[PDB]
Amino acid sequence: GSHSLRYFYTAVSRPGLGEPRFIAVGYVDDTEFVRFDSDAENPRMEPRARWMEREGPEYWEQQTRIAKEWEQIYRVDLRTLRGYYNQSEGGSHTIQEMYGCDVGSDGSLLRGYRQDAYDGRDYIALNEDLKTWTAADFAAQITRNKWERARYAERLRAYLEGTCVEWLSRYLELGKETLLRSDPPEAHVTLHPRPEGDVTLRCWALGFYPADITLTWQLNGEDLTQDMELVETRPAGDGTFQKWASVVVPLGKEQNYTCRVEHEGLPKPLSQRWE
Amino acid sequence: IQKTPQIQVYSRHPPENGKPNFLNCYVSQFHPPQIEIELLKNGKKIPNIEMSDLSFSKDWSFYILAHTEFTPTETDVYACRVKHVTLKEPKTVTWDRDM
Amino acid sequence: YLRYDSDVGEYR
Repeated sequence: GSHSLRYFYTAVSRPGLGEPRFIAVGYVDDTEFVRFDSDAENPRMEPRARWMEREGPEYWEQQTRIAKEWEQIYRVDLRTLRGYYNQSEGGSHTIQEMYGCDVGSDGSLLRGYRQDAYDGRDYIALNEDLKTWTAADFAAQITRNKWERARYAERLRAYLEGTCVEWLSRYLELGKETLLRSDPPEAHVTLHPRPEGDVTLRCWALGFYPADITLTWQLNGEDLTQDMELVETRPAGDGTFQKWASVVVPLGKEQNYTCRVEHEGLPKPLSQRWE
Repeated sequence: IQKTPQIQVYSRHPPENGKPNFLNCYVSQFHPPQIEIELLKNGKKIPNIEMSDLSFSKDWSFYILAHTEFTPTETDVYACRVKHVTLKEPKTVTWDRDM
Repeated sequence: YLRYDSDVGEYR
């Protein structure tokens, strides 16, 4: 059971309104704990988790410093890529980046990564070897060349193996009774008549963490998944997640069907039916 | 490249008329990230709604959660209203306790 | 902890 510390960067040139907006969010597993937004009254790194609110001015003053550093790097990079692709001056483009590390049960770095994208399409990416680069197009190749000469990949794997692993290791400590939890799904079934004369069975799953889950409607062991209706897992905005799936069923047959819930927090999978 | 925002409107806890809850509008799978989200109550825009931080997934698509408190009541109509470049007219999704 | 160095530039 591995854990992970990840960061997400975003820059958007906004002609018609103002200057480029920069947004930085940090995640430990499926829980954001930190935030920076350059559209704030006075942009600074802020906690988004109760277990981060005791770090002290030391940490936050330093994190803000780095966040502002990247806000400036990014609005400079925004202009640079426009020149690479030979695009118009007052355009609206996006640059986003994700870096971080997966650290597994023993303490070992499982995988380190750092990839970015220009306007929703891949740009340059650090390979898993933490030594080479993949360039999606010609412009990324330009950037790659400038980074291979500057030996920039070496500074990356330095971070991804040291600072990243260590601070993740202590972020886990600060929020151990919240990050190492495993709240199981609380499932139930609802019944909803259709105009067609049949009914809809909907199986909910509520208040579970982490987010990865599976719902499957059954008929005594047999599946009905490619005539079903799924819904992508959504945040309840409280630290847990929700999801449901539905099937159409002829009137009267309601109790004949069972929905199978699969999640980590459960000892063994659920099987909810209409009651 | 432009992706059209998927919208879900739902409550934090199972709705019971009269008892307080939390209204959520999960907007996801969209690009560019410039978006405008507003929750509605009987038509009127509800003041002071909280926004999560603009984040994204592996496929670089953005997602955002707008939310506020509400007490569901038999004759009240809550909705979510989203403006985005991929939408000529602002899409509105109405809350429904069956979903 | 956010990544930093930053004298290596890190400009694209």
